[PDB]
Amino acid sequence: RPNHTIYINNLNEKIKKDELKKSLHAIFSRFGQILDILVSRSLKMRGQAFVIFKEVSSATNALRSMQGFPFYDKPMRIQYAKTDSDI
RNA sequence: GGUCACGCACAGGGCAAACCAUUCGAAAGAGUGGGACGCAAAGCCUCCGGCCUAAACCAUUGCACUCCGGUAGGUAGCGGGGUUAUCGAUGG
Ligand SMILES: [Mg+2]
Repeated sequence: RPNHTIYINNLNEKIKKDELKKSLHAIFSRFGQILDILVSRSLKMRGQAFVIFKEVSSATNALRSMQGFPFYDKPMRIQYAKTDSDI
């Protein structure tokens, strides 16, 4: 089931993409070296983030540690990605 | 002559990119002044397509690595279209 990338759901949509990335990095950088964080604000990709880790284990840690985490008021929803595509 | 096209000019000349100052804006961007990259409509209008912004309301819990809600604003110097205008190469 597990994956290098984690999928974050239910994020506050009123936050700029600019800031959101930086906030997600500060929160998640404590578990491993993030390769990149993908955040779009299109109709489909609103309130959503992909955080690609160095390791799957480091990605397994962040999921098991910050589930439901109150983040910009709203609680985070984390689950593994379905495909780990990209270099 | 006039009309409809056209730009190898000629006459009057016209406009003003970037950048800087200042104002407005949530932003894209616009206004004014300075300033010239260029432009035969780089005068003017968002009807159509593209692109840029996303503060407020509406909608949306959505798995991406083409990119895409409504909504409003912007770009006419991104295209198309519409409309008006100078000269007139023994010009077509
Ligand atoms: Mg001026």
